[PDB]
Amino acid sequence: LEVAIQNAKAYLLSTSSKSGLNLYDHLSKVLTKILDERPADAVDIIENISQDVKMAEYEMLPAYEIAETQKALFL
Amino acid sequence: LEVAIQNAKAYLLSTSSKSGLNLYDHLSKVLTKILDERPADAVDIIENISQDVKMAHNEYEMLPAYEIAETQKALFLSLPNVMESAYYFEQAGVGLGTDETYRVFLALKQLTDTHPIQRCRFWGKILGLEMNYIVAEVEFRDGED
Amino acid sequence: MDTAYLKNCFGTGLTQALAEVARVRPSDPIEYLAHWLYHYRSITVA
Amino acid sequence: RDIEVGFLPWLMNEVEKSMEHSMVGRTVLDMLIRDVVERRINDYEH
Amino acid sequence: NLIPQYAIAVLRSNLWPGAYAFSNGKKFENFYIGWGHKYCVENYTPPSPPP
Amino acid sequence: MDADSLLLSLELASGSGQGLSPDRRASLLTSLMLVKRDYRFARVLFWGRILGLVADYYIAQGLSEDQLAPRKTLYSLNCTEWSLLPPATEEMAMQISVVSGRFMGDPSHEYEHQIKEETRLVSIIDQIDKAVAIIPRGALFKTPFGVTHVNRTFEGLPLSEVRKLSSYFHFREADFLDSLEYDIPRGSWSIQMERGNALVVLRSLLWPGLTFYHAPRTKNYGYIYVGTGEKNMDLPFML
Amino acid sequence: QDPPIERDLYLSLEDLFFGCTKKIKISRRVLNEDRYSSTIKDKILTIDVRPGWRQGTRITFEKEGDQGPNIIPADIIFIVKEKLHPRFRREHDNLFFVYPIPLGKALTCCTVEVKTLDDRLLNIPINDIVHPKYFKIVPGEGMPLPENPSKKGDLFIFFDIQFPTRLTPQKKQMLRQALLT
Amino acid sequence: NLFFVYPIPLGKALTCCTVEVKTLDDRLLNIPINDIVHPKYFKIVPGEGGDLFIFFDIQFPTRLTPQKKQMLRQALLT
Amino acid sequence: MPLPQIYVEKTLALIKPDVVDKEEEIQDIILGSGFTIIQRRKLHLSPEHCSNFYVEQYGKMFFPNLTAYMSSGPLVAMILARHKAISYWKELMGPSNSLVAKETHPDSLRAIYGTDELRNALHGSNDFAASEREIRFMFPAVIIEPIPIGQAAKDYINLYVAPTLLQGLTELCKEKPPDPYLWLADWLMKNNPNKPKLCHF
Repeated sequence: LEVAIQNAKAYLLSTSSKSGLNLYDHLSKVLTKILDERPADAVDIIENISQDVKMAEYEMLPAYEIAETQKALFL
Repeated sequence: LEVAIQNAKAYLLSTSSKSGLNLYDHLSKVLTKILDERPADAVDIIENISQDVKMAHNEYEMLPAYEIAETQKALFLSLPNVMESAYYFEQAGVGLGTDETYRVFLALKQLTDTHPIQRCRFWGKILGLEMNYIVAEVEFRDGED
Repeated sequence: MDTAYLKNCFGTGLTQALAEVARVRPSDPIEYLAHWLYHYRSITVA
Repeated sequence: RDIEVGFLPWLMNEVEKSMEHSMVGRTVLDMLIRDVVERRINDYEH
Repeated sequence: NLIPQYAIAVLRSNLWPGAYAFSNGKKFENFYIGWGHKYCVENYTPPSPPP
Repeated sequence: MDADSLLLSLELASGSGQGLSPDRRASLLTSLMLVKRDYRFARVLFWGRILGLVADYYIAQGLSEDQLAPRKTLYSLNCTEWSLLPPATEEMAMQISVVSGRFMGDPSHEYEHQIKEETRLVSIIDQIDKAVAIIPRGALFKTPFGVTHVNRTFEGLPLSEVRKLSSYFHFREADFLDSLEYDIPRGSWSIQMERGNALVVLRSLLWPGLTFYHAPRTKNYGYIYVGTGEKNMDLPFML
Repeated sequence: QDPPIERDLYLSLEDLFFGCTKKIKISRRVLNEDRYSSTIKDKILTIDVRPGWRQGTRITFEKEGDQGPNIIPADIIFIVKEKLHPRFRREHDNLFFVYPIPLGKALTCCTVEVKTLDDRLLNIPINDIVHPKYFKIVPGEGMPLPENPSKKGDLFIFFDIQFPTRLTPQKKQMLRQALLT
Repeated sequence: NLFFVYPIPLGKALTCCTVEVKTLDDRLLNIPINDIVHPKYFKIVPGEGGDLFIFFDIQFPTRLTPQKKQMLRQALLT
Repeated sequence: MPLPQIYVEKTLALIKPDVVDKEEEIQDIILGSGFTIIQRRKLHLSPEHCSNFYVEQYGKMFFPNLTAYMSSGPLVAMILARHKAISYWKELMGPSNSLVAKETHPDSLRAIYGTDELRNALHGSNDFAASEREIRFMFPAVIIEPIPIGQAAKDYINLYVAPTLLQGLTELCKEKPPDPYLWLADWLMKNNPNKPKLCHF
């Protein structure tokens, strides 16, 4: 029924204070990341896209340091 | 708009080859369990709702790699030393590396074991549009096949 | 009464089992019903 | 005798209500799909 | 072993794991890579304290 | 390690240096293609090498759809003829404890301490797989169907939690597996890096000879054990 | 009450491995209500074979036809016999494989190429000594249990040793050093 | 019909030799073996017992050496 | 059917065993035209499985040669979704009798990939109910629209399932075993009206 449509839309439109976003926009962004042409095995990764959209230098500088030490080998 | 709607739904009704479920029916069961019992934190329970939904003579296909694994079995079952030449190939930034030139050397060994060849050295490679060419110089002892 | 016994025994599990029986229609719905009863056992026990 | 008046019509009513809930979940998912596709069409082309 | 006419003899010390020596035999090279330990058939018994 | 890492020649680049030959690289590529053909495994990995006295042991393992299933390990000597090893029991595990000595080769060899050589190989394989097999964080996803699948959206391990040691699991029955911080004794893993931050090298010290490569930004992982075939109980004396 | 018929029907080993549906014709000795034809309206009965049944499971069509003055006939459509497979011969939850061998090759690290019912080329080595009364244990493969399709049975590999017959006495003279010493 | 089973080893099986099938009546004889023995094979000896029959049981060795094995391969697989 | 719902119809595309080795080119044709792949099954059609699949045609027409033809090799079955999938699949597929279809519809699939009547190039569903029956027989537990809401499914259970469920729940009350899911599952696998009795040994 259309009254059940409006009640379920109001239920999906209800926000949460612990996250600041509702279920409707979260599933809309999940479907936005789904509907680009991924290969058709997104059933296992429908969770991981929800953590990816829920989530959305100094640890790498040792590689820079050994690259500093390594450049004198051929110069 | 309706064609894109049906294409997006056919995207969502496509069955995965690993779990055997569709994304549309999984999200339908997730939304049904959400609309059945409604907690306050609707977003953060989407992990456990999707995990709880997941609780509830097909032939095997031969690859072409199976066929080339059939053909390359016999490689492992009067030549010059191809391997030092292949080591000297790589210093010029040239050649097949190690694996492809070793399969070349094994095919050279099979060719030398098949035909009475005095000198069977690797001539080189000719690049093609659909298939490669592996060329070997052959010098026969008696001049026959 | 036995009606309260069948009320408290399965309830929503048998409701969902007959819901997917009415939703997915196999060649034998009795075998699929028993298989989903076994699967509902394995869900509600573990 | 007791099942034909008791547990079985209540089971059919609960099965119809559960299929109503599954149908309303499917159509609000389809409404979400329609909103997503319409917003993507109106936004990516402009 | 597949093509034995151009093979090289690979020595392999079992007293020192990771220790190798090589042919053609006209020249040779020696190479070691391991944990720098001598293999024992039993476990490492500790050296006894002096009497 | 899969055949993809056999293509890149990553055993030598891990730094263990016992390594593999292009002989055995091409032989494992074609023969593990055969192993994936004849036995219907989901994935086939070259397990590694057991160091011999008259012949060299080459070991590979096959896995089913369940990633934590008991594997059907295989052995080969001339690197083409792969043959199925039997599964290991505990009765064969405590049988081979009275034999202390190097792996010889020629699998019909008999130990006077009878005890067959193949039983020693299989029990040693189950001991290494139960002890020092390695799976990183997020590489395996526990499906709610009861089976384990490869996580195909596995982003590689960031550089902050490479050195904890709480980001590496075991490839057996128990973030649902047991971590490396509960291994007995503590500090029994050689924590190392390659040139730059391009590869993380883990070497087992309870079994000297297993090396675990891990590129921190891509989905590249796997364990190869090439080494003596012995569990050193001398390891507390070493540290 | 007439006794039911017991038809011996043969199924192959791969059919019992996979569980294929079978279509079997039946007898036509049931009188209709119109008293003009003896053919039952259910000519072929739909069955479903589970993977890994026993040699002789009884499948009963209870109250089939329901025709007669005091006779309710039944049809035992399954007396599960098995065809002579050229490779495997089954047993209760087990398969034995009989594989021919030469005496100079039996003593080796053997190569037993086992082509199973799943079209899998199993390679099983023999590294123990080979008695005439010798068998091996290959767990994890066989026909599955009728209660558990997912978990499988056991393979036993038996050997038929053929002694050579055309040895000239030089190989007998040095076979005196090849077995006795 | 009187018959017995002799457990001949595999070393004396494939080689021509003499075997001692002693009868239970009159202490005879050292009948030699001429052909290569099969597991399903018998000889015929005249007499009374109803004639005597000999069945041969083959005893296999258990432990072998690699050189012993290779020279057995030159014995048998050639 | 109504405004806030949609009707994504389905059809079955069958790849005959003569043309299964050429599957990539015809797959390019069917994907490039607009039809989508839902799930592809590589199935060996048994002779005892082809008859139950073809009760609609083979059950009234005598044609055992096609039944032997479907068991001669592999068979690929796929589900298609498209706007006007039946009409566009009939237009791209063309009519049968490929000897005549080589001259009447030269751009059709049967004109290129087909040889004769019995050695057909493909097979497609004609009606929507026939499509539903074909999809429900070949493919696993997937949902085909419309969902029969209301009194349609209640009549299906009340004349297909619930007599057996009433007879099961009648014997389940007397006596009362603990954990009655065992008793209900054993009753349904034992007292099955559509499946015969099983006696293991």
